[PDB]
Amino acid sequence: ASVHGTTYELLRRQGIDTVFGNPGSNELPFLKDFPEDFRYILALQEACVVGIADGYAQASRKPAFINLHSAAGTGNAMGALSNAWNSHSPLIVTAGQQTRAMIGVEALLTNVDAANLPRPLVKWSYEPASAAEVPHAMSRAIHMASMAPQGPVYLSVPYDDWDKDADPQSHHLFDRHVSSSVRLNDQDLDILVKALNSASNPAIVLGPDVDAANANADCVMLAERLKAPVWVAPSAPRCPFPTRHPCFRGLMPAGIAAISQLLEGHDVVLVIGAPVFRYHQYDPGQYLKPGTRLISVTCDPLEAARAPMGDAIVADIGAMASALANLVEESSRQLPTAAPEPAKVDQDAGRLHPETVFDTLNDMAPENAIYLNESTSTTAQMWQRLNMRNPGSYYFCAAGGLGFALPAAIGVQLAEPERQVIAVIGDGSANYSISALWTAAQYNIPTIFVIMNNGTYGALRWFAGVLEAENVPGLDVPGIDFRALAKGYGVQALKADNLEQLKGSLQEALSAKGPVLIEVSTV
Amino acid sequence: ASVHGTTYELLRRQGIDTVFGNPGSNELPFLKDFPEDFRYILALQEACVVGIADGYAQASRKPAFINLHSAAGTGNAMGALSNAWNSHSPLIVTAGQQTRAMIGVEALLTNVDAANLPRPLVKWSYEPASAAEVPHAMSRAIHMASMAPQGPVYLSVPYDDWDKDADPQSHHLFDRHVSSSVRLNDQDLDILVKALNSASNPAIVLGPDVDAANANADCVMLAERLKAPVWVAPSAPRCPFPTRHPCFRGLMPAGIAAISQLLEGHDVVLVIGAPVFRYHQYDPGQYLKPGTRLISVTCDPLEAARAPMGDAIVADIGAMASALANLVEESSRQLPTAAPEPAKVDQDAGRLHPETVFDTLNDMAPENAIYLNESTSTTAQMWQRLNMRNPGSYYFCAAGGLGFALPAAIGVQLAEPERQVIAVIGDGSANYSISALWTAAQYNIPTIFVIMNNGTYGALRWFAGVLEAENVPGLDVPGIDFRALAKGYGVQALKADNLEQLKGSLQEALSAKGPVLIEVSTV
Amino acid sequence: ASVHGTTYELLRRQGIDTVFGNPGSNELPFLKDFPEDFRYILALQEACVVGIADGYAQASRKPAFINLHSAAGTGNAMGALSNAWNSHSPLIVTAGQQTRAMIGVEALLTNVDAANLPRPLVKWSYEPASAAEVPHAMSRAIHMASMAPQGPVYLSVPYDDWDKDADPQSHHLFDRHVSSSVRLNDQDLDILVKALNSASNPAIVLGPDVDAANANADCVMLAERLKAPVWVAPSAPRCPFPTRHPCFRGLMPAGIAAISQLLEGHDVVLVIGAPVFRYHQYDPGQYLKPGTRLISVTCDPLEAARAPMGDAIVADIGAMASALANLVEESSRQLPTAAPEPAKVDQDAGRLHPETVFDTLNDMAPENAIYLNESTSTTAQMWQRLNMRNPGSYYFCAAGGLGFALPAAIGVQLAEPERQVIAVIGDGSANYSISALWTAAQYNIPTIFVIMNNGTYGALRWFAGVLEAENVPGLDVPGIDFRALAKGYGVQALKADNLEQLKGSLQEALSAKGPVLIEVSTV
Ligand SMILES: COP(=O)(O)[C@@](O)(c1ccccc1)c1sc(CCOP(=O)(O)OP(=O)(O)O)c(C)[n+]1Cc1cnc(C)nc1N
Ligand SMILES: COP(=O)(O)[C@@](O)(c1ccccc1)c1sc(CCOP(=O)(O)OP(=O)(O)O)c(C)[n+]1Cc1cnc(C)nc1N
Ligand SMILES: COP(=O)(O)[C@@](O)(c1ccccc1)c1sc(CCOP(=O)(O)OP(=O)(O)O)c(C)[n+]1Cc1cnc(C)nc1N
Ligand SMILES: COP(=O)(O)[C@@](O)(c1ccccc1)c1sc(CCOP(=O)(O)OP(=O)(O)O)c(C)[n+]1Cc1cnc(C)nc1N
Ligand SMILES: [Cl-]
Ligand SMILES: [Cl-]
Ligand SMILES: [Cl-]
Ligand SMILES: [Cl-]
Ligand SMILES: [Cl-]
Ligand SMILES: [Cl-]
Ligand SMILES: [Cl-]
Ligand SMILES: [Cl-]
Ligand SMILES: [Mg+2]
Ligand SMILES: [Mg+2]
Ligand SMILES: [Mg+2]
Repeated sequence: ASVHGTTYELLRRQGIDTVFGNPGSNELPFLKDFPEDFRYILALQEACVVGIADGYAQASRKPAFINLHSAAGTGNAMGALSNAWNSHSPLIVTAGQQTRAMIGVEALLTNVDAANLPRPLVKWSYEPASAAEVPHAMSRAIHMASMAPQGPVYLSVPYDDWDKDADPQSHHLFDRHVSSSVRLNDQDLDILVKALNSASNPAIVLGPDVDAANANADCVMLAERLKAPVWVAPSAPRCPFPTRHPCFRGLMPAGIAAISQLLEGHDVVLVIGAPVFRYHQYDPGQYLKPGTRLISVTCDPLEAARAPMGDAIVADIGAMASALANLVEESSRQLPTAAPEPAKVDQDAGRLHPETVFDTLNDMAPENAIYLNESTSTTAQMWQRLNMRNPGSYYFCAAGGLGFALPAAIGVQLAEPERQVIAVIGDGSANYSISALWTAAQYNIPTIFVIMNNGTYGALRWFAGVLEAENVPGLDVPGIDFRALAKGYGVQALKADNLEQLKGSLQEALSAKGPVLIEVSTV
Repeated sequence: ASVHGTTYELLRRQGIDTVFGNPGSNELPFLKDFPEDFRYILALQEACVVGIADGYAQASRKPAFINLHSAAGTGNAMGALSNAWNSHSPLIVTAGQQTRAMIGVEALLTNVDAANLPRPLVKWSYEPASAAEVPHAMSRAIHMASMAPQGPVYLSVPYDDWDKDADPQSHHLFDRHVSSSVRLNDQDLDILVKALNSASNPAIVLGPDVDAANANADCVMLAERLKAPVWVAPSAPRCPFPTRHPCFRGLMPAGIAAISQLLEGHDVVLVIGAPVFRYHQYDPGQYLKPGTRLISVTCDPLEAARAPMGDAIVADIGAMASALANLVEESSRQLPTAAPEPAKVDQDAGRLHPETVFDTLNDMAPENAIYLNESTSTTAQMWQRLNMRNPGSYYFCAAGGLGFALPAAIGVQLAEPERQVIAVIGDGSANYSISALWTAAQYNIPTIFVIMNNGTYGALRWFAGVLEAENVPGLDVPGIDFRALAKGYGVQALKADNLEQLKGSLQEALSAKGPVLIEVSTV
Repeated sequence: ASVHGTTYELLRRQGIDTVFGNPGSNELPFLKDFPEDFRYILALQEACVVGIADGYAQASRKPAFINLHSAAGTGNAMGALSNAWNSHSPLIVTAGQQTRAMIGVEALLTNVDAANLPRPLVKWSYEPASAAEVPHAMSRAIHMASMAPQGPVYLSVPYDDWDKDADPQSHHLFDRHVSSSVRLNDQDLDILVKALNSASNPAIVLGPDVDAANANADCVMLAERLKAPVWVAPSAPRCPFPTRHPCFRGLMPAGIAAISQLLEGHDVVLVIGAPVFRYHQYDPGQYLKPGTRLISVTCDPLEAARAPMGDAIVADIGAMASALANLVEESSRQLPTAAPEPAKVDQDAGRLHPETVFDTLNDMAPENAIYLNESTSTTAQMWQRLNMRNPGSYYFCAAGGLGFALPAAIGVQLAEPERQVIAVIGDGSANYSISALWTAAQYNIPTIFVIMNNGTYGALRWFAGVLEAENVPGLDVPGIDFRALAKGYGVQALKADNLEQLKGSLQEALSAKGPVLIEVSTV
């Protein structure tokens, strides 16, 4: 059989049925004769292609397959890959290379030194030494992306390889099963369980890999048994816990001193599925105060190595959460009391306070809604004001790279057709990957986009005021008409200049059969 | 406290008491005021430094710490690093850099682009952005080297850093424990156990990570329960099984077709602690024959991803071996019958056949001897003729890089003072790291070196003959006097030109209190 | 024709007729049927292979060709590559790779991520995408090594490529001529000349690229016209000026403040063929004093970019030196007076002072001898006491990496059979590449090796004393018998324990027909 035929049989046998892409000449011999059991999803720029695939992979909890054009396409997507690395997203990134005969002379569209291009943002990066090796290299890419800690991988394939004969022993690849569903040995697990059973004032901190594992319900059982307060680790890419459960204490601020203060007085802090810790602002102080010991369970050896404090165990988050939740004793301590509901801030008949926007969303959205956040000055308020009861309900750029939420919302909605997706995106952030709107229109993927228009890079003004940095250029973004941009890409465009208009426009968007953008005038 | 003082406290708290090194100006601020509870082991060239450390780490089953001089020192050791990568050896390699004030002008002894120098032969490679970061970077190095899959790491440190002030919060680093002692979840382990119990004709294949884990006894119990034959995987860097146990079937030849023929008729093949597979010669054919299913247990995701056939599980070898050995049923089939003794080859009163040398070592050496092999044309006969009953009894260059066994034998002997080390090394292989002899002399480490002098690169001549490659230059190495080389570096020098001389020289070497080299005249 | 045939034709047409190597299986298909118009020079370890080739290239002023074994062989040579980078040595380094069909499974002897292995120490590094590309890739390597600034390059070739068919269009590669023999345009060159003519007290500083270009005599003319003192730039790899010419002022100390003080009072300083500057010790101060302007002519953009002061011109050193020498006016100022003769140090009938050794060599050696220096505590005295009248008379490790001079002296002697080579090497330095001696014995290359045995790493003890660094381990190297090491590799061994013995052994060595090692007992 041909390399083309063998590779599509490997893909289907490993459960792949969708290709996310932006095409070019070096990819045509791969894409021709596209099989009837696969679908292709086009986007207009490569940051958007990768963002869409990333949201699909995160929500589906399975690998996503991507096809890009040589160095130009790969390079246009490297900001997107920065986020995917931080979220442990299982992305199989393929890129077409020039014919083997013209690589040496560096013809136009030759990807020079191709395996080095995406580094350091990938787990594995490779160009095969021969056409017959291509199916084996694809098998390696599928398993490197899928094994814990999951992450993006890169395969460059010369366009002349596809029509050649495959290795006849390639069939052994098709049904390979590789497992990393492992947990701590019985003896040492009993030691950890004893340490939790005897803690006087335990606390729990959960990160994005809990939600990726669907370990949310087991972490609820664990926190109930231990009667422990639960926080989400800073700069949170996902939501790992029901936000109105009595044990929940919210999003930790991303500062050294702020976190040591929250943890003071807790004798044992158990961190599950997070780096220790993803700080942001510089807030110098102690990493931990006297009398607190920390124990981290992580799927990633790089996270375990770099923590400046505590013990660590490297294992699968699903397997570990389930074991712990079923082994710990039921403590007779008092259950934590729920956090108070947020205050309703004053709102006049003019521009909307962000707080008003989140309270309105919470009143009106379905219980199984999925939110995405790229409104960078309003994140603390968002986490306080949205009740998220289910897994897979929140996504935020994992490496802080803007251009994620708009495309990712489209892929999430494709993966979860029965759950309404609502992306809350700032006016500055919207521009980075604006062309992704076209894919939602073309494939009728009914995502709702809420644009928070305050006229400025708000979060930057705030950091500057703090730093006392004066006379800084480039902080304001006046003169962008988001309803016209939505029209430009075929997406229905509504406005909200006051509270009554926000309520009406949201009612309509919830009832719509296609995607909808709402431009909100914010203070 | 200084960066110097903090760093030596981190090392001691993590169990390190020995520095393997070759010094220079950029390392003087690290090495000054050397602590009285540490020991420094000097070698005369950097391939020797790293080989010594590598044998010490493999035999001790714990990390080894190395200090080299900038780019020149690091570069001289990069062949050594190739072996260490393939053996999963936990090596912490440090190198001194120029003072930060002269890095930019590229003064003499500046390590340019330092973190890139040792790649791709290391798990992690780094240069800190400030002096106060040095202790944290050293903690990351220690844990990255020690976590499964174990391996070498690299840290570059500007010489002006050591006298600067350390951060008081570095104390949290000292007692961090990180575990990767994990096994497959109960539900999936029970499925595996059922498959082994149901097999009609199972076989087992063991690799070097069994011996690294001290899982040898558990594998013996597993084989006895399943009544299964046991092979060692090809290109073997270590010995994972007692070589005269009735189940033992020997070293697999390092060829695709050869291995599929051996495994014919076996319905389930369980591989533990090996790559699938480390082939050498090109022996094209089937990876497996029909009706053989393969299941691999490996500590290395890179091995699991690249296997061209079978299922895989990524976990700790010690943990998985113990669990399987204790859970499988006792089979009603008959135990394999032991391999017969090899035949004695005819030997006259002149130059020694390799077979005679191995039979003589087997008759005379202690039952707890430790052997090293770098006699490249005689490996199959070595494996047939030495009875190795105990763990930690054999080492061979894991990446096939010559210059390993001579220095490594010195490090193994330093780690295991109560077990006699005997290194069997070819005349060509002896020269790559010849200056290592000095270190055995200076520290009185009583390794025995058996030089197999056939006058040639024998393995190469054999390869050329198979390919019928004619008129190849550089295959012979006449005119080396190994007794004079030994005297040059202060090591006692004996000869063996016939069988009676060999028996006499071996008896003496076994009785000796210092290192001894024996130059053997072989056919 | 085959790739093998076409590649050897390209090599001979581009003037290459010697292969320096250490062989293995991945290289057998390249080395078989070795052509009658080529010669193979074998060395026992790869640091030695590359050092031999490096001395040969430097003395011959032409590229040298190297063949190594996969990653193990390449890695063993990377300290040698560090020096070659700093000396701008035109080295074409080839390494054999596994067959294409087993690269993906990572069989033994697979060079993983091969092109990244030697970085950052090479100008260009590559693995071809097909067998037919191999001749074009070799043509790229040859020209990249030879173009200004010259330097080392790396090519990895799968062993199955050689027997494959070459493209007939590869014939266009054979006679390609590439020139970088350029100089500054006439208008700007006239501006530079007027500045030199108008200077009241000019000085000149020369570096190794003057000697590589054979620009030495043009620099003498320039100095005589301008009536200018001449210094050699610090950490000098070569000698660019006659050491007893009246303008010569000697080797500059490798310190920032030392150099600005030497140049004080000179209104214009012209640097030719050196980095600005290769400092070593940290000697902080002014880069230049206020009344001094500096102008650098260099063949390397990396040198021009990193200079912390002065104007620069990037051009060919031969072409620029000739132009300047013939355009400048004859000044009416006084020619500098010659440095006085060094004083004779007191010497008893016991161990030799280094000064005595150099005075004796100067008295007895031919006027066209070639010296190599790896006696690291004696360099300043060597430069004062040896009259070197001719080009190509001195070599010193360009990156400070020990293990250069012993092999390089063999390659220089191979390149210049009618000039006596005398390598002055310390007892510590001798061990790094000791096995190189065998190549001098086997090919009867009559280098004289003078071992300076002071029992210690002397330069390190000096550096430690300056730092007041105490309790430093590893500074002494007792117990090495260099006459026995010489005998081990077949090289005649003489001793010199006092002045009368030194005079005798030198007279003998000068008369010898093979290589000779003299072990000198120094203070
Ligand atoms: C035959 O087309 P190719 O050789 O594939 C292409 O690479 C190309 C480049 C330069 C000149 C001609 C074609 C082209 S041309 C091309 C179509 C552009 O269409 P557009 O509507 O702009 O003009 P036209 O073709 O209708 O006149 C694409 C998508 N590509 C691939 C591509 C994808 N993504 C990125 C970032 N860069 C790329 N070059
Ligand atoms: C203080 O802000 P920072 O720490 O600089 C920023 O990096 C950031 C990231 C994540 C969370 C909060 C801030 C942010 S936030 C930010 C402004 C986004 O403005 P937007 O109008 O979307 O929301 P808001 O701030 O008004 O509520 C920018 C430009 N950046 C820098 C940036 C630039 N270009 C790209 C591709 N990614 C980036 N992150
Ligand atoms: C003050 O010495 P440094 O600045 O450390 C050194 O790098 C050096 C280099 C060039 C000139 C002067 C010193 C030197 S000089 C040196 C000692 C050589 O001793 P040797 O006995 O050869 O001569 P001497 O000093 O007694 O006259 C060493 C080990 N080093 C470090 C070093 C270690 N390993 C390797 C591969 N290369 C190296 N250069
Ligand atoms: C068929 O041999 P190959 O596949 O070429 C070789 O790589 C090898 C490795 C492991 C096992 C068997 C052979 C071998 S075996 C070998 C000869 C060693 O001769 P020695 O005299 O030590 O033993 P013998 O063969 O006579 O019994 C060489 C030079 N190589 C290549 C080589 C060169 N330089 C360095 C740094 N490392 C290397 N491995
Ligand atoms: Cl267990
Ligand atoms: Cl809707
Ligand atoms: Cl490298
Ligand atoms: Cl379990
Ligand atoms: Cl003994
Ligand atoms: Cl490569
Ligand atoms: Cl001109
Ligand atoms: Cl002579
Ligand atoms: Mg804004
Ligand atoms: Mg031999
Ligand atoms: Mg010395």
